[PDB]
Parts: sequence; C-alpha cells; structure tokens
Amino acid sequence: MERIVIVGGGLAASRTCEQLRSRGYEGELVMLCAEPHPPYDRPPLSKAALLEEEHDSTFPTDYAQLSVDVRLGVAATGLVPDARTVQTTDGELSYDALVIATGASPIRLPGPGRQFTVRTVEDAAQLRAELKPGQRVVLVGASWISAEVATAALRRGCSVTCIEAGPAPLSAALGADVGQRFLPWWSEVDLRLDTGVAEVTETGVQLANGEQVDADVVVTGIGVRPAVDWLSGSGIALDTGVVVDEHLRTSLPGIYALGDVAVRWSPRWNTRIRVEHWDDAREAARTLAGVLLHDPSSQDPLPVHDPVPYFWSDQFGHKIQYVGHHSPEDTLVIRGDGTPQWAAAWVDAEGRLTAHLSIDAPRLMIDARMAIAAGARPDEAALRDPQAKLAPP
Ligand SMILES: Cc1cc2nc3c(=O)[nH]c(=O)nc-3n(C[C@H](O)[C@H](O)[C@H](O)COP(=O)(O)OP(=O)(O)OC[C@H]3O[C@@H](n4cnc5c(N)ncnc54)[C@H](O)[C@@H]3O)c2cc1C
Repeated sequence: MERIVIVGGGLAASRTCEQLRSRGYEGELVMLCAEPHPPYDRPPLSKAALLEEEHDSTFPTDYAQLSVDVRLGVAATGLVPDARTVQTTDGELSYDALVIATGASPIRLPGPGRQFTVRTVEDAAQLRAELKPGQRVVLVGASWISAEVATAALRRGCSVTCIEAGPAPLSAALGADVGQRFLPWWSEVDLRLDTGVAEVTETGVQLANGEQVDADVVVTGIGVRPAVDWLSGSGIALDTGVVVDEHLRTSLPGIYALGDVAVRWSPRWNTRIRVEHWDDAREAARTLAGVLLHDPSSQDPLPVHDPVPYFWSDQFGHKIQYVGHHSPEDTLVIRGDGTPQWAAAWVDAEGRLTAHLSIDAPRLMIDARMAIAAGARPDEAALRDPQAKLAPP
C-alpha cells in the first residue's frame, strides 16, 4: 500500500485526512502529532476555553473509520528527502508522499519569569486558572490574542495591563489610523502605547525603560513563527515558513505543506503571503487533497489555492471580520466615518479594493470579499457608505 505521512496534528492535518478520504484515497495515512492529544481547534483557546463551562475543541474526525494511523506524542525532528524518510523523537519512518502541517509557535520574550503564550489546551487551562479576581494580568502586545485574553480576564475580574510598542491597539495588523479607532473598546484596560518590553522578570515585566511593571500573570501575544526548525538541512526551500506554490507543493517532489507553517506565492496579491488564518488552513486541505490525487493520465488542471484571506476576532463583546490583504502602501478609506457603524476599506493606486474590516456586520464582509475577488474599483461614494454594495452582481 502507498503511504502518505502528515507531520503535525492540528486543523490542516485533520482536514487533509478527511479530504483525502472523501475524494477517494484508499492508501495508508499516518499522522505524526507532537502533542499527546488528537487534533483540536485553536480559535476557541482564547475564547470558550477561557470563559465557557464546555470547551473541548477536539475535531469530530473519526480516525478509526477513516483508517488513519494517528501517532500521538511524536514530533518530526529531521527529513531525508532522497531516502523518503522522516526522523522523529520516536524513530524513523518512510513515506511515499509527505505533508508538512506543523503550524506555528508563539514568539516569547527573554527573561526568567513565568510567561504564558496561548497555543495548546494546557496553555489555556493553566491561564484560565490564573484569571481570577484580584489578579494583575500584564499582556505584552496589543494583538488579536491579547485583546481576546484581555476580554476573558476582565470578565473574570482581573486587573489588566497591556503594553504595546506601536502607537495604537492592533496597529501592527491594521495600522495606526484604524487601530486608534478601537481605543474605546480598551477603556477598561491599562493600555500603555509606544512602549517596548525588554524581558519577563520574576515579578512581572521590565520595560525598555528599565522600569518594572509588577504582574501576577504575564501573557505574551507578539506573533507566531512557523514551526520549521526540524527541516534544517533537508534542502527544502524556507522563508520564515515552508515555501509552497499555489498548489501547496514545496520545492521537493512528493512533499507538500499548508496552514500556519506555509508561505505561499499568490498570483493575486503579487507577493508571498504568510497569513496565519483558520479559514486559509482549512481551505488549503481541500486543494491539497485534489493535488495529491490528480490522476496522471487525466488532462485536467492542477487545483489552485489562492483565496481572498479571511480572519475574525471575538473581543470586548464584539465580532471583527477582516477580509483581504492590504499593504501599508494602500489607501485607507473609512466607511461611515463619524458613525457607530463605521468600517474600513483599503484600495490600491488603481482603486481596486484590497481589504475590508467590519464590526458585527458579516453582510458587509461577504460583499467586500466578492468585490476583492472580482477586482472591483468602487467609487468614493460607495466606499464612504458602509451599507453600499461593492461587489458586482
Ligand atoms: C489562541 C488562538 C486563537 C486563534 N483565533 C483565531 C480566530 O479567531 N480566527 C482565525 O481565523 N484564526 C485564529 N487563529 C489561527 C488559527 O487557529 C490557525 O491558523 C490554525 O490553527 C492553523 O492550523 P494548522 O493545522 O496550520 O496549525 P496548528 O493548528 O498550529 O497545528 C500544528 C500542530 O502540529 C504540531 N507540531 C508542531 N511541530 C511539530 C513537529 N515537529 N512534529 C509533529 N507535530 C508538530 C503542533 O503541536 C500542533 O498540534 C488562532 C490561533 C490561536 C493560537
């Protein structure tokens, strides 16, 4: 029997298994999971897992009925493409095709003190146990994850401080103009802008000042880095992530990658995109399955993955929807400026809609997503009215 080996045990790995089976794959499937848990969903870790009574985010995938050999507590540590062999913490195994789906790891600060990052079920459970009335929580970075952790900490009675090097919350992701508009949402947080953090100390954090800010709990949310250090020396093309083409093929034949670990050339956006988004990992698994099962005698084209990216965040009681891929070079146009129903659009030098941000208004996002896909060039009157449809029929 042929053998496809999937390295990693999250959304991309689980969904690739389902897709490979639904689309006719009858060979062997082995999944190498570094974690000692069946794959589970991550968006809930900073949401339900902190706040709700029930929060088991394990996927419904039935690996017994899909004849998937799931190997828990086994991490890949090396790759020998010429031998079609992967090295792991539990020994060697060979493959006929290999899928890299190891996700990304949180960036952390230096220092000796206790420092939480949100990536596993253990992280969320131990962080939840520390979010209690009378606790001082310091969040490093005014990021999506920090905003979500801040929400849960406030609801559980914590004092929250958030230290951001940039000029406004979410400035790294959305820019200073848009981020500045979210300040009222942070009104219950001790938010310190334009402030760098040097390290996590035994008693809290130390600012670039050298000044200290005491804390009972420190949570760092300053981004993630693809988990690719095990690929060192394999000769695979890397660029802060595994480089794949629009068909999720790496630089080496028979080896594929998708999800948070992957950096993908996008014909649409004319650059490499490193978008750690739930929807992008999930959608890529369907494309990847189609690529792997492409009958060689068939003359059909090879499936492509180049969607308009989508991301959401649940914070401060609201729902933020973001679609597209804007550059700092793009022009920001606020929709409904001066009204509570405002949204944000970005257009390029040719007037083409590149991205759109809405709040509690998915109808606006859905229309914007199709407008971006179509390359729509809405006029100023349409952009300034939040309710105006931007997509062609
Ligand atoms: C707290 C949190 C909240 C989020 N909220 C949102 C949200 O609201 N909306 C949104 O769109 N996105 C959200 N995301 C992003 C989204 O969850 C990710 O894009 C998605 O999980 C990526 O799936 P993946 O399978 O590529 O990676 P992961 O889900 O990270 O899976 C990778 C798995 O492989 C394992 N692994 C790592 N190294 C190895 C190795 N060497 N060998 C074997 N296994 C290994 C990891 O332990 C992990 O189990 C959030 C992410 C986090 C962390």
